[PDB]
Amino acid sequence: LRDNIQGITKPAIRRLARRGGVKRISGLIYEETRGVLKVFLENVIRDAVTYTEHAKRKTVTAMDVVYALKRQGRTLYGFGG
Amino acid sequence: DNIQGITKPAIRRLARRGGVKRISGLIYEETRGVLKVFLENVIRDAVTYTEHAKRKTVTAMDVVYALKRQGRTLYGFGG
Amino acid sequence: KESYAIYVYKVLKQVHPDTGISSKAMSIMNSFVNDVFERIAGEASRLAHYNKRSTITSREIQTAVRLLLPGELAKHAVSEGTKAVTKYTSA
Amino acid sequence: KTRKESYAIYVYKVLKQVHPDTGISSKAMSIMNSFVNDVFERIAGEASRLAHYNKRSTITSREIQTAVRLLLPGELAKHAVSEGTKAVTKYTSAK
Amino acid sequence: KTRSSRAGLQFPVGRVHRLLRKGNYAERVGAGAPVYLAAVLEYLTAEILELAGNAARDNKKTRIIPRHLQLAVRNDEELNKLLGRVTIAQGGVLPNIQSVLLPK
Amino acid sequence: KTRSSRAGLQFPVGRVHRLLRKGNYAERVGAGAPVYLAAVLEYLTAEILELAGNAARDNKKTRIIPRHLQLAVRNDEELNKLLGRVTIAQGGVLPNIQSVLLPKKT
Amino acid sequence: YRPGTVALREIRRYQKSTELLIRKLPFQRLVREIAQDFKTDLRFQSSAVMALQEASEAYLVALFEDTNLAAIHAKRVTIMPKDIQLARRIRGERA
Amino acid sequence: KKPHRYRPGTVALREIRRYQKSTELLIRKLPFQRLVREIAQDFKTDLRFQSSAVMALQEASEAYLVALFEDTNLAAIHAKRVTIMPKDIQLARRIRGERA
DNA sequence: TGGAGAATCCCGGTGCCGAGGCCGCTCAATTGGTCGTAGACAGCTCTAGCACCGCTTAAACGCACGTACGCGCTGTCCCCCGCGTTTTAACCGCCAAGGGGATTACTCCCTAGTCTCCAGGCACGTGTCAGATATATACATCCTG
DNA sequence: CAGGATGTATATATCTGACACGTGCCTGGAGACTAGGGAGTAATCCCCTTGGCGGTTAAAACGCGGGGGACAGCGCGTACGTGCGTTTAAGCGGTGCTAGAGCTGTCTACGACCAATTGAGCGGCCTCGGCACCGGGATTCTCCA
Repeated sequence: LRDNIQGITKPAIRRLARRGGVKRISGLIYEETRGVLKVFLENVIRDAVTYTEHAKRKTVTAMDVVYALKRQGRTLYGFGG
Repeated sequence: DNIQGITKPAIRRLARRGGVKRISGLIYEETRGVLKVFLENVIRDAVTYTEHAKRKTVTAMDVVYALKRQGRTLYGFGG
Repeated sequence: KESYAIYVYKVLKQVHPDTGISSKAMSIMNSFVNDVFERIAGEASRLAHYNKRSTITSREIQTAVRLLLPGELAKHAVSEGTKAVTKYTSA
Repeated sequence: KTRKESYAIYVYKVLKQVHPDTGISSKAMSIMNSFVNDVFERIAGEASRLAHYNKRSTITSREIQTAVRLLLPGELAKHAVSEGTKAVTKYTSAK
Repeated sequence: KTRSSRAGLQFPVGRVHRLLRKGNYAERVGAGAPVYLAAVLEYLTAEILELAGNAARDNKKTRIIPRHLQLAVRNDEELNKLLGRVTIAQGGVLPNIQSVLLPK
Repeated sequence: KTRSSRAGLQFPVGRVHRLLRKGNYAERVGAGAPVYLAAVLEYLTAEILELAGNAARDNKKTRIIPRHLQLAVRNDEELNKLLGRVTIAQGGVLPNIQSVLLPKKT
Repeated sequence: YRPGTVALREIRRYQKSTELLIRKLPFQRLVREIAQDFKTDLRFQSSAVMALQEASEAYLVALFEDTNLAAIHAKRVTIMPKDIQLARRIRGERA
Repeated sequence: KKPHRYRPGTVALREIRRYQKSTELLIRKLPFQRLVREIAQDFKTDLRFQSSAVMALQEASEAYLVALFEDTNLAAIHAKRVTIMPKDIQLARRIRGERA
């Protein structure tokens, strides 16, 4: 179909690493970083879809996602209410 | 004084199990320090577990739940 | 003062009928089964608490084992459990 | 129609208590709301855990100050048990 | 009158009581437990809000933004110790640059 | 009759039922929830002594030491991902040496 | 051509900022096309997809900061994906 | 030479194989007992200990140290080295979340 | 060294929409009473922890030396950084439509709770054989040749 | 390549105490029975999610040139490593003991259950000013001659 994961771009990755505080970045880290973000999205989104499916819902509200990052202890604030 | 009782050949044996050939001379005392920090945290949770239920001794159950609180849960001693 | 000795012992006799188990390994086994018990029951309790459904039943614990175990073992355990509950509701 | 239960105006009162010239935001109000019931969940669940250790159905002030021993750093925890004992003595001294 | 005024508190003894009642953490409760819970949440909210007010007042700000509470938590050691595994929404990142990457 | 025999399972459904009743998870418990509990735990321990019996079989012993438990958990990738944060008592560490650790040129 | 200092200049530009870094519509199409696997014709909410945004940003800058310290231990200012491999090994995601 | 002398590294390989083979006790347990009693009366005196308790903390410390030492070892190979430095274990403690 | 310019900080006006504040209604909070049931405490039982004592003995301790690995230096090459033009596609504001979340209303099932009977599960006793230990032998390494 | 030289896998002789089986007494497990509210199911309505197009314009893609970092190699210093003799106190056996954890029993007060009572609290709607945004000047520092 399409590329989608290549929809995010390399200057976005330089911004993200620039918040982390680097100077020099290799050009081959991008595909591997995209794969890391893909499998992190797998590990949250699977809990998200079964949490949606449990309560007769086909629409993901914010609160079960707060529970999804709560599940592996990476809890997020400002959306649980 | 007795923190130094955890001896240098024991750290060598621990390194041989962990997977190391070559060790540095400055390793062992700071390893004893960070190990001491680990038993500091574990022993604080164990002593407040002991003191909460009115006993003046520490069994194995409460230190298992102390490591459960710390996320380092251990089998073979109940719980 | 109860334990999980003889159910797991005859489970071992059913799977591997010609082996034994020491007391330390049985303590490992007992601590394992009660550990996964309180983990899966705490997730079931959270699942009941979350969507104001104050009754715990088969669909909620099915979702709880969807969350707990990873994929392949999750589908295998879920399928075996629903065939067990279908056998129970038939009997 | 239904009652969206929150903790907003109460820490608005404590905010006007401590700093009389500062405002709040709704987004900041959401981190405050999520933070306070998150600490409520851990403190009450761990109090339940200590209730189940001692095989008692009765829960009180003492396992919750034991939970302040557990899930808090030390000096903040001993300030917290001082505050909790002060508040509960002010309550229990009310004739 | 009410139990908040009887305990000299702002956090609700009655609502914290009712939440912990139907949150079925235990079968029965004493009287001092919701008072204690209201006290400790009052202290933690007051401490974090005091640090947020300080972080607002050195940045000449009067409306509290998530950047200010991120400054409140991440620049204080026991708040790092207790708020360790969280994510702060729209809060930025603590500035920390290694001296190796600094020029000359 | 027993609900374990009625469901064809092995763990006691009534014991699981009252332990989950008095472990205050909820004040209402459904019918098939302890049946589902017993089924999933018996499946899990079936794999555990499956791998433990195999590890004892390739170690020419018939009594299982927790070393066989350790090679049971740490060799299955899915089960290691599940329970890998749990320390197994007197389990030891697997033989794992890197290729740049042993001497070269044979 | 002005070398080097513009990197630290945008370091200081991005460490004070609070805005979002991944552009949101590629991420929106990404979560649509990965949620097409689990359950088709599935629906979302805006607050939920910003929650995935915030979680992904926090995890990724934690990863990049640990990568920076791996590179400093490597006596390099250039980051290389074996530092990513070490940082994922540290969290136990690999082993 | 006339006396046999094994070259260094080979007997290190022998010890890592010999110690990954077995599950025998590693840290000597009565100095550990003196250590926990030292910490115990450092906090609050006249405290007693159980044997199963003291082997529980001993085995927990064994597990924490072998995991930390394997991680700092692989960090030392990552630093293009075969020796562990203290800065390797500083990176291990910082990166694993135990320090910051 | 001196000077050009590129961004950052500060400075001023403004306009807005986000926060403050007041208001009316109602649902949870509170006042009061009861009854029983875990909790508090005391008295007894007894287990498990505590603690000296010697003896053989594995294991820690200490030192020599040497080697091969840690670490600084240097040189080279090409990999990203940084700039600029062209291209890309995303923001926002707008308008349409409907699927599905959220709430209400009814009914019945099944699960809480008591009572009663009973058998499986657990404390206790046991005799025995898998596995720990022992010593002689093949074998699979490594080191100088 | 290659020979000898040692640590280690294997092999049976033997011994012991944990491991699994047997007994029965007993407290949960199950059958029977009642009842009531939690939730299944259905119907209504309305937020709110998705789709989509066009002007604007900020941001991405690609090319080019170079200089600084990544890496290969090298050379020299000493740090543990290996192996010997040396010194230490762990470890098993054995026993006295005493201190506090656990079981039993009984009174009691306090907290769940129920009804009734009402204002704290929470959505709804109005108002203003703090701060983001547009625009412009003062201030730093960085790199070139």
